[PDB]
Amino acid sequence: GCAKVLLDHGLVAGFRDFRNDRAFAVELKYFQNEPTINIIEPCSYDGKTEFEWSPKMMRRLMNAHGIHNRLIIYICRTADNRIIDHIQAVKECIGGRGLMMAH
Amino acid sequence: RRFTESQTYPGPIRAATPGDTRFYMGSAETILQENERHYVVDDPHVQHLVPLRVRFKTFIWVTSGWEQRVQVVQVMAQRDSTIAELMQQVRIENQSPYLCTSSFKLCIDGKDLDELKTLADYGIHEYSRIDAIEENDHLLHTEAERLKDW
Amino acid sequence: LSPIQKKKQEQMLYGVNIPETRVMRFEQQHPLLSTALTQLDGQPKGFPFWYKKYPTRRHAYEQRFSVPTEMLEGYNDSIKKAFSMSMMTIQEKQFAQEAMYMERYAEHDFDTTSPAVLAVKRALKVRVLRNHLLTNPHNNIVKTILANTERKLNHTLRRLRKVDFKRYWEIIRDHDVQDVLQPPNLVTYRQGSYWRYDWNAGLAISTQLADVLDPRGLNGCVETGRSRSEVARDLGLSYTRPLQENEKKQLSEQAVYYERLAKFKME
Amino acid sequence: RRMPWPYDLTSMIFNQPRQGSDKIGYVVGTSMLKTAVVAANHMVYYPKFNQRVSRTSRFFAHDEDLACVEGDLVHIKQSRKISKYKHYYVFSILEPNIEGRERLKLGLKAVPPPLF
Amino acid sequence: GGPGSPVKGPGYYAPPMEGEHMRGYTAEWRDPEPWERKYKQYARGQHPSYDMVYAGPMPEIF
Amino acid sequence: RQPSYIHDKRYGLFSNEHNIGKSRRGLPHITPIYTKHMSLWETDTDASTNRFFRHYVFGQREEHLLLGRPHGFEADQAGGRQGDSAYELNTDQRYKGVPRPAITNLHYEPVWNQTLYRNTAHGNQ
Amino acid sequence: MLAKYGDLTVVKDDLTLLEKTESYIAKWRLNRWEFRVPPLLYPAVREKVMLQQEILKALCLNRAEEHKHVLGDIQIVASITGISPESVREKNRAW
Amino acid sequence: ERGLYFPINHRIVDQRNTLGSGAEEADIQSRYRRQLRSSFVTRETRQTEPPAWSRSTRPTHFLSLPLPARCTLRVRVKEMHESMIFANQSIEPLLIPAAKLHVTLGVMTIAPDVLAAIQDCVGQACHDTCKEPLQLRFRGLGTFAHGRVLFAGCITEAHFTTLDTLVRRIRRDVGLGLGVDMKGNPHDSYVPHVTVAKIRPSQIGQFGRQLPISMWADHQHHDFGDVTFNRVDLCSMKGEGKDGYYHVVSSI
Amino acid sequence: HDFLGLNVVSGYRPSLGRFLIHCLSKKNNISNPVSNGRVLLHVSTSKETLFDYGDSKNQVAHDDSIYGLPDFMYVRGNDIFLIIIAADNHWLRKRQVPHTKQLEGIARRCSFVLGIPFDKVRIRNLLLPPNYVDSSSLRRLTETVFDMSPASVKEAVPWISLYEKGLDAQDVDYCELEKTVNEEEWLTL
Amino acid sequence: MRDPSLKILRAGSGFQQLKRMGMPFRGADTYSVKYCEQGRYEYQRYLMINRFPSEYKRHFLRFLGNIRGSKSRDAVPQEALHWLLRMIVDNFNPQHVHYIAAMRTLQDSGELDMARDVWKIMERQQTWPDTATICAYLDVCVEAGEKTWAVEAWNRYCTELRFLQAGEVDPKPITRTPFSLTREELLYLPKWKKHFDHDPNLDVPDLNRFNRTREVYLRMAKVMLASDDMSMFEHFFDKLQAAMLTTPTPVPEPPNPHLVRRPRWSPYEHQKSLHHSPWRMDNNGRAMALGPSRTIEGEMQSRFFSNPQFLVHAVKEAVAVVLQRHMA
RNA sequence: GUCAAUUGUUAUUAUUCAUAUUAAUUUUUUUAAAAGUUUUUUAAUUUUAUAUUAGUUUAUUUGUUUAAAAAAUUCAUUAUUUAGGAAUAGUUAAUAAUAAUUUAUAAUUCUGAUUAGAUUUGUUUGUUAAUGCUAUU
Repeated sequence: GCAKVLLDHGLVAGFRDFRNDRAFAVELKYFQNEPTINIIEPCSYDGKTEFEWSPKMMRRLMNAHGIHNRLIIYICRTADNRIIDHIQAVKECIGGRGLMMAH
Repeated sequence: RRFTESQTYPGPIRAATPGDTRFYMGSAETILQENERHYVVDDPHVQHLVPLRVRFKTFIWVTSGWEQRVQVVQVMAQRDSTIAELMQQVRIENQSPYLCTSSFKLCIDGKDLDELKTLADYGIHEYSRIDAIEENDHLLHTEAERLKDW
Repeated sequence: LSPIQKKKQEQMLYGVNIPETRVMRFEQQHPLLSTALTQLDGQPKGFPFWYKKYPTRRHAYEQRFSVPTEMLEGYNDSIKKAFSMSMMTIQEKQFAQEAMYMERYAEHDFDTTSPAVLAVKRALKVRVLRNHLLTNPHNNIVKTILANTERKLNHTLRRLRKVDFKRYWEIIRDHDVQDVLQPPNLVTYRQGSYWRYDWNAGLAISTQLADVLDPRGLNGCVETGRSRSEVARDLGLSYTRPLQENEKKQLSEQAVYYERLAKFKME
Repeated sequence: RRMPWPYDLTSMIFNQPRQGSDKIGYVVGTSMLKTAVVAANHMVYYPKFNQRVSRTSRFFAHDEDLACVEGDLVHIKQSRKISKYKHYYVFSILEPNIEGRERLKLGLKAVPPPLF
Repeated sequence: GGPGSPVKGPGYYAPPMEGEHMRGYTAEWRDPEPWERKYKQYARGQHPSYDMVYAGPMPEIF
Repeated sequence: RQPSYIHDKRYGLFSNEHNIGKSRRGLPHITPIYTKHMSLWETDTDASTNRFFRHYVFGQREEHLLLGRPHGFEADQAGGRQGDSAYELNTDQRYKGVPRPAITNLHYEPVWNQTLYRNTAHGNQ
Repeated sequence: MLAKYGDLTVVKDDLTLLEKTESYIAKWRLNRWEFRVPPLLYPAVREKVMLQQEILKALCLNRAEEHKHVLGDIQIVASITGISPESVREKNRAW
Repeated sequence: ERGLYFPINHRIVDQRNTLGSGAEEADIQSRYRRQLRSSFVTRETRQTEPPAWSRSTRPTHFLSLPLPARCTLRVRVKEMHESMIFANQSIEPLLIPAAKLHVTLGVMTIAPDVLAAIQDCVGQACHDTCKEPLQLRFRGLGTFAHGRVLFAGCITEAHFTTLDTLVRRIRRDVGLGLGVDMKGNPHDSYVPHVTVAKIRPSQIGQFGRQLPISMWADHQHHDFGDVTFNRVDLCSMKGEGKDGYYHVVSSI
Repeated sequence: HDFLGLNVVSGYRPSLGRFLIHCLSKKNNISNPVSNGRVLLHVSTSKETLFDYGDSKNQVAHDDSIYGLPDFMYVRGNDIFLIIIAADNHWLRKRQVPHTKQLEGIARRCSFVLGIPFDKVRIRNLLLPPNYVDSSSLRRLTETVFDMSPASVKEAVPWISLYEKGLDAQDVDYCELEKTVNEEEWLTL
Repeated sequence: MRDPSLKILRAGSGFQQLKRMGMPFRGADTYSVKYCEQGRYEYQRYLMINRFPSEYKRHFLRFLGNIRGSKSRDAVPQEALHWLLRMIVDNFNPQHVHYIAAMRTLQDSGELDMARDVWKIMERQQTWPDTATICAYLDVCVEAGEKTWAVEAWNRYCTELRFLQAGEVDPKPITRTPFSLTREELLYLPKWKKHFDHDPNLDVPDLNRFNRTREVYLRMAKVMLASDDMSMFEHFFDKLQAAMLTTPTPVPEPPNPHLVRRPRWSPYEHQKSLHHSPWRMDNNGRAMALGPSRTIEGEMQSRFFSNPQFLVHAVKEAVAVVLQRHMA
């Protein structure tokens, strides 16, 4: 679901669910011979901690000193188990745990 | 007595006369371990061992002067028992030596109880008022009543 | 080794044959074969009629190299001896005993992950591993796998006993591998980690209680709050561990006290 | 700082009328009469680490018919004070240690003894 | 009144999987005036929008 | 801070003052107030609504570790869960437990729930 | 089973008793279906009996509501045509 | 300090005694905990109480698994019997004949057509279930009817699960299917047991209400050994020991 | 009551057996019900055995996916029909369809036991909808499998025209089952 | 250097927030306009609280104590209704004792409409009232004199009530096993299916066991008699008559100890004598010295009667209203 | 659904660590303060109930009318400090209104107990951008 979201934001060329249990393949996409994904980091460096995100804790991020700023992309796993980007996550105003960030 | 005078008819009419009924073990429950009942709504009735109240009279050494208080023993009574067993039955539940100092004949309202009879002939239930008189009821009026400290 | 454990090694020296359970199954299921097999007796038989007899190639252990005893008949006795269970290397003698025992407890004949099978497969290895280790006392390479095998032993046993204790008693009693099962210590037993292992395995609720202790008493009423016992008392059921004598004598006294009161206070 | 974490196993399975009303755990000790020692998990959540750990404790519960054999899963509840340390009663046993009854039926202890 | 609001609840009532009745599943939906043309277009989403997003710079004319 | 009307609804309307009337109360350690947002209650709310239940590693894990539910460190179901256990997979749980409460009918048939009194017949006409 | 309901009245068009019996079931509120379960039954059936009760409970509402408008559906004609709600049930397309 | 300043005996309240009269008129005394003794310490278990209208009628027939001889049950309980006639010779008129020891499952007040239908019914109720030869492991003695009966308490370990359905299987049928009275009419699980002792109604005046605790306090939780039962038997209790056993009129 | 699928538990398979007897009783004799257990045959040597072998709906899942299992087997003589109540499982369903080896496997085995000529054995199948029954099924059942004089159909089944259960869209694919590709026995069943 | 957004997005469950959750600039412009939209009490969600097994009964008694205790002298007749609400507001589902306690207390206080309000509340709470409760509301309906009420309540709840036929067995034994959870149901069914508060509709199956059907047709005929609708009264009272003679005696129901004052052991020796004061002869708890302030018929409840005696009593109960109908 | 925002002049680099601000002791007259409580017929009797001590980390828990004013209890779960760590002891449980010599062998403890050291157990502070560190009765 994450690659599905990053794809729709264009950070990756295109994923594919080979339906292999172990691993699927995602095509990176480069611009200016520089990878599109500058800084991508998993939210919880440890699995034991699973940080959840209020619909306001995300909304504060979109505003970098007064300008609605959708540069960074955060992925959230909703309670309904919908892998959703933080942008849509505030749209329908629902929270979820935080998987990773990318920008 | 309104509750009791009421349930007097369930005695016969609820269980004795109906030639048809059933009694269902399971969902026929008992008391809890939170020291109380649990709010269900029914019971026809039954009490095999009727708890009998037996009230006594014994003196206690108050700081000022001797005085006698009402030590009542609540004994479980077999509804088919003779009173001679009752007087025998009660003596072990004294819990205080000062109660059963000697023989005593149980009494109702001053009219003594006939031991060879059962509780059915006397018709004794819980609310029946059974005093208990020691042999020395004649004593304790004579000047050897009890020795106090002056 | 110990009296119980060495009892198996006796059956290893002269080996072990197929149990009749396999050879009788083959008959009551494939009548034309068993009629054909006992008809071709002694003759060099050019077709493997007994193929269904030995399904897995390792299910052949009576002779060497998993060469089925039936193939050898048409030859001279000199050959039938060279492959006898007598002339096996010890490394095979384990695989002869293993494939024999693991066959007995195999609920699924081809399976090698059934907790009964997986148990015996390591269980017998531990003995002959201990058999080796004590004889020549110092061999570090052997000692390490002894930790690896007991781990795969206990992980199998604590998982097995929940599946069926009946089979399970055979795995512990016959080989006396109980010593590795004995709880690691008091702390890991006091805090429950000895019991919580069944939880951390996932076989906590896997009993199918309909076999023993009909659940009509194991569940106190939620409406009422009655304890476990009261719902058995009201149903007339009894669920008591067979008492120790420690709890037996103290329970006799409790039952006699207020009767013993009728003894003492008649004086 | 270590703050009590109510959200846990026993909280999620059972509606607890108040805090820690009911508990669930393995029967660690049946040596004492009518008293099955149980080890259960009460959660503590670290806000600093943001990770929560389990601190397991020992509770006593009262089983009337001596129904609890070593190695059982019991669903106990709180109740009136029975002794200095018993305030629990074994409300129900979920998982009976079948061996424990059978290993006693043979005539042994319901569990092999510890090593140390 | 967001998502944490108490659930509004279902509308219909179909207890089983073995809910088999044709001529059903039609009972869920049972749908003068001088409306302004533009608005009846805009109300149905067929009308060409003009967001703030099509705004260039506000130029200094004076 | 959390409001105080949270206290009443969980325990009882005006349960506070009755508790205050205690002789030995508040000295030295008082019984503090149960002010916890209604969706964060330990007991009533399920996993899908209470976010804290959605914790896995020491939370839902032990459950599926007990129930036998095939569970992973992360998966498709709610909390570290992959597939149903043998029990859930085989047994019908529609009508097991508390019977379907009668007050549900109030929903589909709503004429029953009606304000008996005019809100203006309170003294504010 | 069969032996119980034994009184016989053959004077019944397929519709009359049904349409009549429907009306009583039509006015039925939901609580009418509360205690229809036979009490003393096994969890094997105390489950299965409740389910089958929900199916009938489902179908009655179907034959109640989906027929409820039908009377109105007939009445829409009467309110427009001015004829008996009975005769509409037989009027044709050519009509 | 040595004893509790207000021990449990001061931590008891009773509802029949009006709290506010027994507390606010004078001191009440009673051996309360004796009254609150759990049915586990006494082993007084609640068999189905028959409707009073059936209580005037006396049992005619009984369906019962007759105990197999040579089994560990007797040689343990006959060891108890000799141990009990040793303790009190008075128990010998009370004791149940060791010839008549058997599992008591059902009490029915029946004549032959009634016998035949059940003969088909239990001949089917077993065949509807087709159970394998039952094995019931007994352990722990207990009391019925306020002590007037002492029975072999049947633990629910070995095979009781497939069994107690048999009780409910016939009880549904013999009671409600066809018109056969029983003490436990409403589908009820009759506690199956072997009555080791039984006070006769005439003997109640001879020996008293309660069979003495001291007689069975020793083997209150004795382990009576699993016995394999294969044949259910319906019998009339009119005779005594016709073949060492009561008159047999059915089996399966 | 069962054919309409209202019997949500144990759906209509045993009742189907009764119907087939009734569909066959009125056919020849009212004194027909010779139920010597699972076999309910006719004796006129125009054999109409109504042998029901087992419960496909409730056994093909748990063991031995023996697709050949005819929930009912009704031989008409030369034609050897099989009536199988199709499993709700879209998966097991293709393990109820008898395969070519099973067809000629049974046919060459029924020719011996029943004396039917080897050439004229014409074995066929019929799978009803899983949980309910449809109106077309009853018709093509009483019209081809249990060949019935159409007038006697009204006699034996008066409510035939009154039947209205039409196949729900979800379960129209109850019939359109495809043979797995010969090289894909791993992935497909 | 670790991202500042992480340094915030990491500690979302920071103990500062924990205080604001309660786990252990400010003008009107900022607050959303959508605030004023929420209708009254829509903000509250459902609440399924489990209370202690004992405290289920204690809390009921205190409610049972106020309702049947409201009409003492001070508390308003309305008060009996206000205590029924405070229970329901706090999710204690109101049991049938708390219903009868209201209708009885309210009728005693001349409040008839309010006595119906308690009946609509249990019509709102969708609690099916048992026969004992059904007859209660009909009793106020008699004082209410409305045929329109009883006829309404008749169809809804007491439709299938049938007289105990001679062949039917007798008052049904208890069939409702108390709510017990097998471990399987406990571990796997969701929370909302494992909460049990005593719903009043749970024992209504067995609350009808003692077969008080006869008191129904009488109260209904009484209402038909009260509203001058005797055309209905005959059909009811006639149907009551024919069955009152042929059907057996309906087994009278023992008194519910929750409702009625069950007597309790007490030492009655420490009682003030009748002439405790010199000034007047007192009526002590033990013995009566002034006598009965009321002439008592001395008869037990109408349910304790025989099968015929009820019928002739039904005439007495009927004609007493014909008095009051005329007297009102 | 309206406020998270970091300011030391260093001194090869590694390593939170001298000289900074904030808040405190230094730091100073603008909040205390002395005795005799008081009734009452009885030399008496009614009414006059928790600051300041000494040493406690498995610890501290509660009211029948007193008052008010005209069947509610003695129990509990949790959380508990020492750098380098081993035993504890009028015992535990069951009887019971036993048990100065009943009955068990029990109970605590390395999941860190007991003794010893310091500390009165904290909706209270300060610092901060802040999980934190750092106080308080």
